[PDB]
Amino acid sequence: GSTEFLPGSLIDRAEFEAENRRVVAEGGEPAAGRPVLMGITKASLATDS
Repeated sequence: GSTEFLPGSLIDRAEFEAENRRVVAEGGEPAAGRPVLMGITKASLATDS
């Protein structure tokens, strides 16, 4: 919608819920998301550093 996200990506739950609460509080749009399961190499190669 209007949450500044690319549909198909993998984002953290904390950031996702923070963005969903921030956006609806001012403009209003809920993004969609289903839980996912990853490996131990894709979780290690997708860190924030």
